Amino acid sequence: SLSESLAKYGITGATNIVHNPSHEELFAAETQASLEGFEKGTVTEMGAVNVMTGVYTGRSPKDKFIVKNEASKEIWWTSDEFKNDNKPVTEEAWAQLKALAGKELSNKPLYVVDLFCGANENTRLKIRFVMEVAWQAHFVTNMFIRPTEEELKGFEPDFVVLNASKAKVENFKELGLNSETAVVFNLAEKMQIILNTWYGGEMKKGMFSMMNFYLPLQGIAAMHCSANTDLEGKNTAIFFGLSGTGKTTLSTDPKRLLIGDDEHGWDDDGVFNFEGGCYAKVINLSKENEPDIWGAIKRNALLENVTVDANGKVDFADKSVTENTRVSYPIFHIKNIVKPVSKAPAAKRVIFLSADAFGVLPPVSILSKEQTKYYFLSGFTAKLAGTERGITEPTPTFSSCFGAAFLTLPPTKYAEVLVKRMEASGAKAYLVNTGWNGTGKRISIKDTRGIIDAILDGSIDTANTATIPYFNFTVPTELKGVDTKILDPRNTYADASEWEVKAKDLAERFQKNFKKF
Ligand SMILES: Nc1ncnc2c1ncn2[C@@H]1O[C@H](COP(=O)(O)OP(=O)(O)OP(=O)(O)O)[C@@H](O)[C@H]1O
Ligand SMILES: [Mg+2]
Ligand SMILES: [Mn+2]
Repeated sequence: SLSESLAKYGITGATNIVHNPSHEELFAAETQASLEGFEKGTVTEMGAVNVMTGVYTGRSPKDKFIVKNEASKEIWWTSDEFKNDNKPVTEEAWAQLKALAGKELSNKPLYVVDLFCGANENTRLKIRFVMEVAWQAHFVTNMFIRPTEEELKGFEPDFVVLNASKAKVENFKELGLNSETAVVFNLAEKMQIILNTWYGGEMKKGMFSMMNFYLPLQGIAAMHCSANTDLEGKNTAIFFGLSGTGKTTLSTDPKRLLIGDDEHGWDDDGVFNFEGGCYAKVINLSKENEPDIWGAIKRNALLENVTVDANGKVDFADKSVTENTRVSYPIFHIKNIVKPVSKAPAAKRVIFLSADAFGVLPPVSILSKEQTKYYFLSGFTAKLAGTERGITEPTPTFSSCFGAAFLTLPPTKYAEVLVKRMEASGAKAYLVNTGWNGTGKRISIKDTRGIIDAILDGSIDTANTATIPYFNFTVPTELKGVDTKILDPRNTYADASEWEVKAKDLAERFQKNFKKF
């Protein structure tokens, strides 16, 4: 049965098959002393197992490709006019890549995990993961929605994901690839192959990209955002933001119930999470500053690339190798969460998080209808903390919809459905700088949380306002529980002219960039 299914994926001769392993079975497997290299798992003092993934400490967008065929006719392909990560490959290259992954996973012990991507049955995807490494199976078990034993019976996948990280593409040049690493998608065969990259995120972001294709085509918005509700479970709020800009951090609120922190859909019913866990950043983590994440880090959680010594002591501050240290864990490792299903009513507040490394954007701007669409499409922010391989220092960028690297349809399609939903729920939008200002340092988290509070409780709705030049941003002149001085981007500069010259330049950059739409 299962072996016959694997055969169709090109995998044969399996010596043992573990189907949806439990957490305890995963722990024992991960802690076996004979595990070599990137497969080795170390038990930390936190009680959770930690693994290292070498140089693959972030996504590999340059190695992401989509097979060009009838099934991917609607893919938002890359072009000189509008460059993106959707690079095309041929069926001929695919057969060879697939065969490569198949051979790698053949004749050996394998893990097969059947999961759900999407909290709603009417739009979810059934994913079957196949891998030879125990912690990899643990990673998907934490990040995806876990089906009951009944639902596993007769489980028929909609998408197959073959993780063949141990294999590499040496002849990538002749196959039209970019390097020995490869993350390819075939919508005809509905399969994802992972070759030569051990980064955990490749296992969740691939299907996220697929959900970003099917959902919008059904009028359902697919969003790179975190989302929570009040303690009553109403007044849903969503936080859009590029990798490492604040979604997880700011959605973490004691006065809120967490829906999800990274991937969400917005249908007729409301906002729902695609995942069953959180893949949080842990750099500089401390029990005092991040109680929840810290408490979530225990057995069954999986630390990734954190510094651990002999005694199993962890140094969450070491970023020498990477500042994109992570940890995945079932969402139920967090106390304040929406249940029994990660879904809630339509959002009332939509927040666009932007890490402006230019120090031009004010801490918070109250956006108009036109501005809401405009800044959502522009997605101005910055690639940071090694979320993508190669990016070390803050790099200004225009990532459409604050998640361009995961967009499989034109950004306008995402904006279209988002506005549609916002209009129906009467949601208001805001642009929040989680980046830098005149001080050359990032805006204080204390003030940012204070701004988030004013947005969620309506305080900002009646706050005194002023207009910021060039962008014509409407900003509050003051807010309770917020440092007044920072509200105006100009106040942290010795000479206002410094900000002006930068604001003027940034403004036209927007103008030129928006032309590609
Ligand atoms: N004002 C601020 N607001 C939010 N985060 C801030 C701020 N200043 C600094 N930070 C830091 O920026 C980082 C944001 O990380 P977070 O995990 O929230 O990113 P994310 O949007 O969830 O990324 P991903 O989608 O990659 O998971 C944290 O390390 C946080 O401490
Ligand atoms: Mg996050
Ligand atoms: Mn993300």
